[PDB]
Amino acid sequence: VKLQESGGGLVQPKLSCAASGFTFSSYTMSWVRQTPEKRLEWVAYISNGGGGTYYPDTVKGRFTISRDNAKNTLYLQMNSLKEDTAMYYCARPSRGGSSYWYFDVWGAGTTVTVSSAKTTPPSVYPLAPGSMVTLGCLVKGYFPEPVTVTWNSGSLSSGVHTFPAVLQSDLYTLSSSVTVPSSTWPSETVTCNVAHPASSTKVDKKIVPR
Amino acid sequence: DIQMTQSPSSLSASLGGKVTITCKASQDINKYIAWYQHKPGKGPRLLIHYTSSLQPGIPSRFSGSGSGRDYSFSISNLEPEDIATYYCLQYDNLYTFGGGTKLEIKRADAAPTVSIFPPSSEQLTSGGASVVCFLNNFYPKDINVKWKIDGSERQNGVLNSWTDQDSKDSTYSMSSTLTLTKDEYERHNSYTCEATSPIVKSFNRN
Repeated sequence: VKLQESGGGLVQPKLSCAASGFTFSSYTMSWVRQTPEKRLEWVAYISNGGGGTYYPDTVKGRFTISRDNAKNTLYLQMNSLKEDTAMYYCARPSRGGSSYWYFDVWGAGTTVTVSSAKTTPPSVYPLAPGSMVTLGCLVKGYFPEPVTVTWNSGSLSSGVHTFPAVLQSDLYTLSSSVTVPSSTWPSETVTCNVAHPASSTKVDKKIVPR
Repeated sequence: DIQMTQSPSSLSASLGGKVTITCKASQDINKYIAWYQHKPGKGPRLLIHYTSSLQPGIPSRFSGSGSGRDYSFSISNLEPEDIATYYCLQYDNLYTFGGGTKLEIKRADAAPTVSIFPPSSEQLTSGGASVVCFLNNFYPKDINVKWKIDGSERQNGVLNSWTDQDSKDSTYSMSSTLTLTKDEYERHNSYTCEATSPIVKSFNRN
């Protein structure tokens, strides 16, 4: 049982959710969003038969929830966006029927950015130093959020610190550090992997000494 | 639209202690309340439904209680893994999440591990010069970085970023970036970040 969502992206002032593993026609559906603040918010509700739809006041009129039971998919159409910038989840209630049930399955989430700025890929710079060693790489001048940083495709997982992006308008900068035993670097190869989906850019940068 | 008042928005507690969050609804919600835990990078995780019904797999240290308008959620024998954000959700009639409650766990003071990094060659040939300082695995979160170029304090061009509390360490990490042009970078030799008796790390453009 999974919910797979489809973007999503950047817009200056329609999402889909594909369901499998359960009987979609028997459950209601909802959209939830997570603000850049740590705040969770219910955004739309649809019933089993798509005849019921409800929205909160902070979004009513601009959003329209819909479903296609034939293809086990849910949709959300968003218009006149503003501080609607958030990550959007499709959530499924824990039980069948048109009664309201707490959510028990969540999609991975797709981000929606509403800004009067334009997509910029990051410039990715390696941080090599001039017991254990700390390395880093700097992800500079991109827009919008988010970016994914990993080390050795994800295999270095302990001792990794990825710092929250800071907007020195109108661009984000982020940095990431990894700590490894002495000699495993530079003997082995350490590469930071960065992905910026809103610009379809992906860099791998090896950390070279000196 | 039913309104949920979660409180407090943020909590600090000792290891092994107990903590308690309350949600207050704008009408009777008839025990149709749930509690979720959210960890950065993970989808929301359900802890309690129908006020006090624990989920399978949820430790008995989590508990809920309440009726009508007043509800409470508690975590006892606090563990480092319990560092997250917690939300209530009424589903009596439609849905309303509470405001959220970030939880931090106290611990013994820790000095940061500091490292300084010169600008990379790629950035230099493109006209820029960012010097990066990491202050890793320290406690508590209040710390200060001072940048010195050739022995003199430099204040313009610094951007700072803290991580959230570590779920296994209870420490914090912080990153400080000094950005100069490549032009002003090449006119000086010694670069220093001091973390506040301070901890100093430097390099010289040889």
